[PDB]
Amino acid sequence: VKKFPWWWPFLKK
Repeated sequence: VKKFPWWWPFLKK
């Protein structure tokens, strides 16, 4: 489910 800005999709590793 979407719950990111654009740069956060990053902050998951």
